[PDB]
Amino acid sequence: PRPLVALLDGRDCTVEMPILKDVATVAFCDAQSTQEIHEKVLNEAVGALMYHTITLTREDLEKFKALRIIVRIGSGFDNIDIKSAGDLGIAVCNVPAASVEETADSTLCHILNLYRRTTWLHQALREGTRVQSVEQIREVASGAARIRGETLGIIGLGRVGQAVALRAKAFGFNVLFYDPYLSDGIERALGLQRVSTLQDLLFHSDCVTLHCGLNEHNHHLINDFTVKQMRQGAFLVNTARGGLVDEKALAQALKEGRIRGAALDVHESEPFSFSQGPLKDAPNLICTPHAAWYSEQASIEMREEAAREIRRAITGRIPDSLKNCVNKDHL
Amino acid sequence: PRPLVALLDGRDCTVEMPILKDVATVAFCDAQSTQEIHEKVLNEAVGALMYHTITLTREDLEKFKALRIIVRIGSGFDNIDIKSAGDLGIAVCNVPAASVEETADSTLCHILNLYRRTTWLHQALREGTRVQSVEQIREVASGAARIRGETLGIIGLGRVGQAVALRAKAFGFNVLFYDPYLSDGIERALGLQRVSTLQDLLFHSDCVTLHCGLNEHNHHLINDFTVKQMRQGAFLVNTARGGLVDEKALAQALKEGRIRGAALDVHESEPFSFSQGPLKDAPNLICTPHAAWYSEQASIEMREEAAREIRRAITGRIPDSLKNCVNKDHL
Amino acid sequence: RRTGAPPAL
Amino acid sequence: RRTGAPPAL
Ligand SMILES: NC(=O)c1ccc[n+]([C@@H]2O[C@H](COP(=O)([O-])OP(=O)(O)OC[C@H]3O[C@@H](n4cnc5c(N)ncnc54)[C@H](O)[C@@H]3O)[C@@H](O)[C@H]2O)c1
Ligand SMILES: NC(=O)c1ccc[n+]([C@@H]2O[C@H](COP(=O)([O-])OP(=O)(O)OC[C@H]3O[C@@H](n4cnc5c(N)ncnc54)[C@H](O)[C@@H]3O)[C@@H](O)[C@H]2O)c1
Repeated sequence: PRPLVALLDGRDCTVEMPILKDVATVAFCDAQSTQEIHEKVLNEAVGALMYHTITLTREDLEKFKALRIIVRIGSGFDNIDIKSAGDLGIAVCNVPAASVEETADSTLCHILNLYRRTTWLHQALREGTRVQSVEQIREVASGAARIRGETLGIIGLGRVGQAVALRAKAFGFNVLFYDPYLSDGIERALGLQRVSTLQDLLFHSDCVTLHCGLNEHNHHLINDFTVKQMRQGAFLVNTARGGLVDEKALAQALKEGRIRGAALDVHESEPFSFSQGPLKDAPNLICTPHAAWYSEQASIEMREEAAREIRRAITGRIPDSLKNCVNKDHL
Repeated sequence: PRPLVALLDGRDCTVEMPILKDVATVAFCDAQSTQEIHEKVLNEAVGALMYHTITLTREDLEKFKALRIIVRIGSGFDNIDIKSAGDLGIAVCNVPAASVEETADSTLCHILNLYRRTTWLHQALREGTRVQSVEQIREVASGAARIRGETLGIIGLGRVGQAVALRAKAFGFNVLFYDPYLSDGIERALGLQRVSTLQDLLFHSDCVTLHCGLNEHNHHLINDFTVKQMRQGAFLVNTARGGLVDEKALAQALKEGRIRGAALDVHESEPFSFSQGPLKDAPNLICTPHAAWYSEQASIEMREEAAREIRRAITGRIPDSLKNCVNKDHL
Repeated sequence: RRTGAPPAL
Repeated sequence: RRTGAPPAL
């Protein structure tokens, strides 16, 4: 026999197959919740591969009897109770560096779509709006703004935020960031303005973009209180986590005009629909379905790394042989 | 009495009013063609302000009896027979530097929309596509590509093309250009690869973007012959002029899959419709209605400069007092 | 500039 | 790379 490794919330293992064939038994559950997982997997499985569509609480984790390693195929690991997994002896790993520039490229696309109205102008043209005179060009593209001199505020200057910052310079954005965990010096090295409080960023930014991981202290970071601290007619971009923005507060802000437009790749409740939830047809909203990370290369890249992390777990030592373990402190 | 200056294809002169009130009589025609212009204007008018929606041939120009100056409110002047106007003694001016970065920002938005599928993913989400698993994320965003290492080909490295080039560097694009009129050295100063023939650009570029003015020699630059020289599954962006691309050839290429996607702000026949013309529902097409230049600041900026060019014509000397005359050689 | 001051500061 | 050679060269 050889250790069982299961893909919890997927059906495809074609990319992982050549890396695990000889060291692990590969199965998949295609499960939305821990309820749909076969009793065998809970008892036998030593390894687990998962994405973002399944949440693992402390309850779910202590149903597993042989589980020693969880690898998240992708960056964020908020959907995994990493503290609880450490108590039980389960190492948690991620793949942080696979779709950094993909995400930054999609974020810049979102920013620009709000500023230049490319998506809404296409939408208008789809719906049979006729534009003849210069007067009606100005009318249909009303709100399109000049970028140079505008202030882009970045919340969380990690991998993605840093890549967004570099790209933003080229357009003429005045770039400032807020990151309470980075040590002094990053702002000087990259040549960016830095502010010390969230309100300070909100007060100065014409366009606010989110690039921080979802944690204990930042849930509903953009709420009823903090939305008011944002400038009149500011843009909001969120390609980080949906649980960071209060959708009820955002909706209200969009209708009243306090936020001129929003671009969302992530939402509080996924899958997203324009019919379901608080964002039920708020004006000036652009939404993509958690696809900012995607490209074939990035998808293969993270799956191969994830598969390699599994192999390192089975053959070598936990948590030594591991490369991208995110709960060494909880073990 | 004081000289008559008419806005040919518009109805609004509010921005030009404070600059011309004391030196010129201001009227407007709101005309699509020379046919709708009042007989008085043809006889009396010394000055003319116009946009892109009206074409002036040699026929139209020799109906004017007192016309001495035409100022185009905007960059391109292909819709004005500049050679013929010079023969008659009519100075032609433009406003070249008002919406350079606006256009480059919209172009970059178009490029990115093709690469990251932001508009099409939003369109999908508008039309009630449900995306739950990672499998269907990859499916709906199929064709989304990694930018770094890709080659962006620029045709015409003028004001806009140069600004596009600088922005493209930040994303990881390998940037090359083709411009048969620029002298040797521009490529070294800006740090860009340069090719000598149109086919050479077409052979190497994964994404082709257009930034040249419409002239005598480049009409239907992208035709049935040259489309074949483009790479299999290449992107096409055109925010320059619609008369540069054969829409019949583009349509055929888009359906067959030889061109993976196209983003158009300009079209052969304007206004554009998804029902009228050769692009009658070709797959993977994004269209905006000649709105790449637009922003309130840019719109005011060019109108004030245009109004100042009129004033310089009436008070000072033709073509000396003029600032942006484009037919000194034809006078 | 284009944007105005926050509703409550 | 991602894109292939032109149909006719
Ligand atoms: N939309 C998508 O398809 C997709 C793709 C990639 C990443 N993401 C998400 O976006 C995030 C991007 O971050 P990254 O990949 O650069 O990881 P990262 O760790 O490099 O960046 C996170 C940074 O944010 C900072 N931070 C944490 N909490 C903060 C808070 N309360 N306020 C301000 N800053 C805070 C941290 O100091 C850290 O440096 C990920 O956490 C991931 O969840 C989503
Ligand atoms: N889409 C819009 O709303 C909008 C806005 C701005 C400009 N435009 C158009 O796009 C063009 C942008 O050019 P610009 O503003 O940088 O002007 P520009 O004069 O600075 O750029 C034109 C350059 O293209 C080169 N060129 C001319 N013919 C060429 C050809 N046959 N092949 C390759 N290169 C050629 C010239 O040498 C010149 O340097 C304008 O001519 C204008 O017509 C459209």
